[PDB]
Amino acid sequence: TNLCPFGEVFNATRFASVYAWNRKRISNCVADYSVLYNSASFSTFKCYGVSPTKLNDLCFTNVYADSFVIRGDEVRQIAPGQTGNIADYNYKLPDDFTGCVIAWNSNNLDSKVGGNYNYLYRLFRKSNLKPFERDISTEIYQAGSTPCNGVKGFNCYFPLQSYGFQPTYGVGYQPYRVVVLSFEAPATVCGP
Amino acid sequence: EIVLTQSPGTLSISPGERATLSCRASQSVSSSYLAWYQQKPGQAPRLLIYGASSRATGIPDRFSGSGSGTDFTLTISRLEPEDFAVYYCQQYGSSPTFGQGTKLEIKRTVAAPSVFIFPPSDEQLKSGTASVVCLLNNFYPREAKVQWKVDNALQSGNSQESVTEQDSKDSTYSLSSTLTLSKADYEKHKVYACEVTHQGLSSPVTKSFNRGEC
Amino acid sequence: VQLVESGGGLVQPGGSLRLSCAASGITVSSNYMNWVRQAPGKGLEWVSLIYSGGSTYYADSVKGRFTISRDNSKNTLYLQMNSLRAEDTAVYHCARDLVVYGMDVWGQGTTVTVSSASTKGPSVFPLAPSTAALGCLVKDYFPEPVTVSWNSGALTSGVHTFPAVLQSSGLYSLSSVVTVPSSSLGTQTYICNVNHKPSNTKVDKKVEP
Ligand SMILES: *[C@@H]1O[C@H](CO)[C@@H](O)[C@H](O)[C@H]1NC(C)=O
Repeated sequence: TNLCPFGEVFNATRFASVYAWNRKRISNCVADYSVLYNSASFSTFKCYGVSPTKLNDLCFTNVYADSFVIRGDEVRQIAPGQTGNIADYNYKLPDDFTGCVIAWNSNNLDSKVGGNYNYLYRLFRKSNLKPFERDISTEIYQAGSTPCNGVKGFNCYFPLQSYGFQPTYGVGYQPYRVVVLSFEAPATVCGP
Repeated sequence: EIVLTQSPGTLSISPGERATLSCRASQSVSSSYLAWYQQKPGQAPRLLIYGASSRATGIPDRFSGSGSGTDFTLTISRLEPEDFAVYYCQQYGSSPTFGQGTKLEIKRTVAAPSVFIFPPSDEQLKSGTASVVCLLNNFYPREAKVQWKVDNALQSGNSQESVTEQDSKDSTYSLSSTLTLSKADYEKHKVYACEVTHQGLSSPVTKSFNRGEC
Repeated sequence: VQLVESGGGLVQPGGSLRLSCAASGITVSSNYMNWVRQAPGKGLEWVSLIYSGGSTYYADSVKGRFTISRDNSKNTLYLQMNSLRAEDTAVYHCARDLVVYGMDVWGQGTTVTVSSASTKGPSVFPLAPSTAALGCLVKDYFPEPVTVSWNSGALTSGVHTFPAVLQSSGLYSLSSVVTVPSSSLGTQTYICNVNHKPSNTKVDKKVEP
């Protein structure tokens, strides 16, 4: 009978960097997904394998709400079957994804004159992430045959890059807050 | 997608002076993905600046970069002879894109071309084609207009041009333009003329010949 | 640290060609790697990119025709080019991309020529004087290059040998000129020596008024 704590996710003051994406497990509660879809405060609300309207009539064992910040031109990568810096090295959705991807412009909260250096992404990785894999490692990347031993230099690079969000950037370089709802024993979360 | 436009297309300066090369992006973008490259004649491109303002390893101190948003700048503070080359800016959005390049050339005083016109040879005529050639020799600056005229009809679409590289001793250019006609068409007209426009000429210079007159 | 491109050559339109880039001092499979090409007298054009993790991307002008790949055990990057077109004629460079740190390592490049033309030696015609100018028109040859000298190398002052132009026939053509004192037209012999090695054609053409 309790409402699902969606407000803690969508209205959080701080969001995580994509490399260190947050996951909120939703359990034992009731959820109005049409209320979310009816806010219309979203530039992206794409549902895969389900209908936003029919979500209010379904039940699931576990709902996950993943949350992070990326740039506008990278929102397209938050979808099944996609490739790119985010999908390959930061946040990967499965090809059979059953859930919803919601995004909104956050230039008013996440950008700063002089640059916000708090939001980062992984630029350097040897291999692709598996679906729902989180890599928070900060080890020096070896681009050559010589081991780096924690020392930056030729062929030895820090793996993370700041987005440096500035308000004067175009929409593609501007910050976007993203919430991925994943719908998965007994059901615990249901709609009305 | 980001489009990079460099300016000016050609920059003409002397050794020891300061060069300012510009790169304009079609949208406001992050400076961390802006790079500048030098390409000397015959050689591969060479990284000069990355992240808009960071000098690459081993690059001399007189190269520096700056800018933000849509406007980026490469500054070469005290030109050396080896710096006269082509420069490209480059942005990485989701993949690399390059500007169209700025040529840095040696500046000198205006020098007007000497102009020569050559009829087709009798030997070439035997084989059914006539090439008429107009030479513009040792001029500066590079901008020059060749207008072919046949019996005073201006010709369009039947000529090709090529230009030498700046001369290492007098810093001039030379230009050759070839008008190509079939022999049958060549024989229908009398006066073949090359009209040349250039800053060093007060009025255009026309060189001509009459077909069949020695 | 170097990248060495191989495999460039002459191909007919519609044909295929595989370029290779052998690396030392970087590991291809650990890097963002690009192919970047430069058509004659034109600027740099990004062609293709492969991520360390295997994702690939292509310029719209080569999409569906080119495939970038690599062999880790040979530390080598490849570009397979199918359905080649005349506009694909260019020098192809491999480069290691650091994204935020630029393309720091570049190969010297390998030249690809796409054309329907068959090998053909040039016709050499005089550009006869009427400071005097004279020259040789070196017409209708394939492939590049030709070499031109004057009086077997004895005359270099005032010589301009122009870049070849590609004609609409697919054959090349160039002019070589020299300016001389008009008083020497009556006293000096001028001979342009044209060499086209692909056809084993050598021509010595005397040019007179
Ligand atoms: C976020 O806050 C707004 C205004 O305080 C509220 O109306 C909205 O319901 C909240 N979002 C969610 C998903 O609860």
